[PDB]
Amino acid sequence: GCKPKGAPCSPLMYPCCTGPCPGAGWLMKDCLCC
Repeated sequence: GCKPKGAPCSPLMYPCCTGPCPGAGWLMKDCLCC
């Protein structure tokens, strides 16, 4: 998974990560990199 919630952004079907990861839409932990 990627970083957890707490960042400004609108979730697009997937949760809100607080730091874009290498991937794009793969989350397994808290919030997804919108």
